[PDB]
Order: sequence, then structure tokens, then C-alpha cells
Amino acid sequence: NITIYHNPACGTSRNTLEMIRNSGTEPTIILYLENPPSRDELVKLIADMGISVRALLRKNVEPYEQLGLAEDKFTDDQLIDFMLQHPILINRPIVVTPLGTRLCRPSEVVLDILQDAQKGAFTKEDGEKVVDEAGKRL
Ligand SMILES: [Cs+]
Ligand SMILES: [Cs+]
Ligand SMILES: [Cs+]
Repeated sequence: NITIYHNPACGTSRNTLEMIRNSGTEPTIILYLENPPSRDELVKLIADMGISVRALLRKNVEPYEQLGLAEDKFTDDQLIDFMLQHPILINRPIVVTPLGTRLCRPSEVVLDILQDAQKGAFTKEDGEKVVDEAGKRL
């Protein structure tokens, strides 16, 4: 039903996971740094997310820096294969539900693809209010 490609060390990923749970479902959790998607799966995720390959790339990580990926010298498939070989390059979290797939940056993007409403108010771990008790986005 719901899958999250999760990094426990990222607040955005933690907040997204807690919003999923606050809709009343426990997702399948894939620790993508250890169990990355296959090439076919990553291609499908990107298609369904509706963003460019480069938009999925995480900047400010060692392979991005050392491979010079900031420069516009790479095709989409070159970037995909770097993501598969260096999964820390895949930005996070990616969430799949029956409604669609999103790169949930910022975390509250996940509200778009959660079928069931938040079960009560939601406040991010840093105290940023997201939905009030009535269900309204702030
Ligand atoms: Cs896999
Ligand atoms: Cs929704
Ligand atoms: Cs933050």
C-alpha cells in the first residue's frame, strides 16, 4: 500500500514518515542507502514523480562533489547510473502510495498522496505546525 524510501538521519524523512503514520498506515520502509531501487524501479519512480533526473540528485554529498555533478556535462542516464552506484545521491524521502509518487521535499508534500486525512494535528519535529486539529493546513 505505502512505501517510503527513508533516511533516518534526515529530518525531512523523519517528518514524512510520521505524517504517513498519522494518516493511520504503517508503510513499507526501504532504507535506500543499503537497499537502493533497481534501475528499472528508479526510472519508474522518476517518471511517476514528474520531476527531472537532476532534480532528484542530492547536492552536498561526497559523490556529487567529487564526480563534478554540478556541471552540466551529464545525460539523464549517466545521472541515473551514478545514483544506482552511489545511492546517497538519491534525494529523500520518496513516497509511493496508490494515488502517486512524490519526492516529499518539503515533507508536507506527502499530504498530496495520502489517501486518508491526518488523524489529528501534526507538528514537525522542529515545532513547525503543519495541520491543526481540525485538519487545516497552516
Ligand atoms: Cs531493489
Ligand atoms: Cs490527498
Ligand atoms: Cs529543519
